[PDB]
Amino acid sequence: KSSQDYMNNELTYGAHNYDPIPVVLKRGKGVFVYDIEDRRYYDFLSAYSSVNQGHCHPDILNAMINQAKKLTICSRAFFSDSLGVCERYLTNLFGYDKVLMMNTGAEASETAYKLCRKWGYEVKKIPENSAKIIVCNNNFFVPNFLKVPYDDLEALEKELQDPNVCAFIVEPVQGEAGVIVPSDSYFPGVASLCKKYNVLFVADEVQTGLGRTGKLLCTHHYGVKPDVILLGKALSGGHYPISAILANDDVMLVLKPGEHGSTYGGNPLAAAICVEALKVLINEKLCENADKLGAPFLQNLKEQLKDSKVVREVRGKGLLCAIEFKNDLVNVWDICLKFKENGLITRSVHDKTVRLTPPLCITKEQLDECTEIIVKTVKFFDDNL
Amino acid sequence: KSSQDYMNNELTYGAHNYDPIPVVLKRGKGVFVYDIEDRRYYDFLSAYSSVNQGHCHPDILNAMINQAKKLTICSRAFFSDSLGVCERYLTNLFGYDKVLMMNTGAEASETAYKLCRKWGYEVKKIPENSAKIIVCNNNFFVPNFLKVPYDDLEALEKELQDPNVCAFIVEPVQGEAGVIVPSDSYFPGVASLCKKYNVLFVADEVQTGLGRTGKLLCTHHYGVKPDVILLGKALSGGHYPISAILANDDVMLVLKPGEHGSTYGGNPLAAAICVEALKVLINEKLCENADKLGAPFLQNLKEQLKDSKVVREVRGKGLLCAIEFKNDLVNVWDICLKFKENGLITRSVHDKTVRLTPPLCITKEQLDECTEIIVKTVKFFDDNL
Repeated sequence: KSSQDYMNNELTYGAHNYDPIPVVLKRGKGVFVYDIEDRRYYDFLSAYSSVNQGHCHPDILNAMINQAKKLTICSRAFFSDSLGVCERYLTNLFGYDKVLMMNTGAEASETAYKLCRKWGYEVKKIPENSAKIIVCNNNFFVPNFLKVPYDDLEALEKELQDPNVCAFIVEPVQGEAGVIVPSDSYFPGVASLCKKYNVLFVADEVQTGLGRTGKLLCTHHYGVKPDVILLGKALSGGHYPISAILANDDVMLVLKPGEHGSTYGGNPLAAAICVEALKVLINEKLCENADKLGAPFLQNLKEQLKDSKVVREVRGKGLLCAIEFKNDLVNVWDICLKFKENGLITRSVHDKTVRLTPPLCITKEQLDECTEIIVKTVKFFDDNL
Repeated sequence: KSSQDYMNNELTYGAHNYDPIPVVLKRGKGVFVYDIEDRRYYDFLSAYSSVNQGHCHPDILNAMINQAKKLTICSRAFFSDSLGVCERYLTNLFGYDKVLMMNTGAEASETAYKLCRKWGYEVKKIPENSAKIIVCNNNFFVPNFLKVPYDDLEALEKELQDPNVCAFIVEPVQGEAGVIVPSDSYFPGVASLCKKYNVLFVADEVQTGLGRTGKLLCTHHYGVKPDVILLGKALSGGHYPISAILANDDVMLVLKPGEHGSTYGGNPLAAAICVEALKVLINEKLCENADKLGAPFLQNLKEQLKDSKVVREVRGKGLLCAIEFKNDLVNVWDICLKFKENGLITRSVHDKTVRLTPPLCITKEQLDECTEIIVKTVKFFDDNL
């Protein structure tokens, strides 16, 4: 069959709740994916950083098969051997007392909200049912969520005044908003306003962490250490849904042994995959590679596109990059379709921004080729407006 | 490294949000698990029906390795080949137009709420922001839910009167409430009251389906066909978090292509695992085995415990079984600890009920042994009051 047989098939038997680019993948390896007709593309989404280590990494697969032969799941009604090995590994690596393993990024957010509010009541003695969490505006009305603009220390402290605030949950760079990088001063001041007003400084590193911006934690760029870290995506090198919350004893122990719905969270298979996925990231110096290739690539891109009419701005840090377009001049869906035609696949957030986030095992020669591709694709829309 | 060592390690590095029975598993295979000290136990939880096919089923592992070598994840920004194969397979199997793949049971519930309400507004023309969902009381306050007692057709129709009701979401047997089986009349009448008042009849089969009670869908016992089915757990034979919603075009097409958050949902690896996990269930006649061994086991158990002072009731259907205890006479945690000591592991829900749900590949000789174990365990407590 053809790519078109697959797409019609999904249209008949699957819900229509997603709107994918019309490409049908059957294989991935490192920085490349391959469609039904055996065309090859650079993957510039990386499944939103799940494959920082590259597609189908053999070491991760190996750790997977090994654990899967032994035991894939017992519930949280019992202990497994693998979970605690993972927990010890992660806490030591990142320097936190404790970790809580879950499946999805959404689970990690929701559990973080609960953790923050419960620390609010137990430790900060906030009045009942009124613990407030501060989040940023465009990225991360809804009750007891106070919204402030990103990268605005003034508006933040203004909200920290409220004694009922238990936490500020924030991304080191805003992903969904279109890759918004903060001013260098911001986070050093976030750490201060938070330490000052006795507020949990929670860093959402589900996308930004694990090498994406050059470091294990993007916050390490700003030389701050958050009270609470959220991790996900690359935790598994894409082989399994895994997420985690890291925190010290004073916050984590606020959670009590309770009766929770059944889960895959903390299962033995995920635990083994997670350790190996981070070992691969580290042993292969993938954070370093992204830290080296990143800024050059971004600057070189900013240079070659400086005269483009349709480009509004090139943004990024490490290999977390994006191009924002003037959506009054071009349709961004069409830009993505053109990238695809040109051998590079990615997707647009909102109406304006295209994500540029390749697996971190990419070589400089490959990034040069991808630069050609990006320039040629933008050129097309410039030549034809 | 002793079990004790594993448990202390988890206590130091992991959150204390769960309260497991003190057994540390390192291996599972079919109906058995094995701890650090190589003791063997019958698994009578089955990770809440995730391992209906038994632990570490080699066919499922095989389908997993095969797909994992090719591609584990691209996001929903693109198409994969594997997803549509899975969707076609499931819709045909269960007889619904469409399916929507997700990761967790909780995701399936939340998505079901949105699906129901959106059908409420689009099709049933319910006024905005006021679509109401009927759930049952002990098992499944909050905005836009209406709670009725389980197995009560009167209280149900009373609530169906409200024109703003879009759906009734209900379990074929109540799990969390302690395995509550409905009167044979109930579901045939649920199907009627629902068809009559123009209300979505949504069956939550996340625990009850896929052979657990003898059939692919427990509702098949009552000869009704729900408008919407929720599936999970055994969908993957415990190798991966997978859940699904099945529904026909008139309901499913209510969800439109959108900018949804990054997901593992519908990833190629889950899709391949899911098809094979159901193939194994069906090729091995696991539904049939549970349908055969189930009632005998339950009746024989009801008989051998008829004179017990601590036992309140034996309940079940197929291999979805439970013993409720008089919590005024015994501590149910201690009962579980004693089961463990006796070679069978399980857990208690609430203060009263112990879950009895072995993998469905269990043999009659095995169930006879387990019967001895359950009787001897209950004997221990009886001999002491």
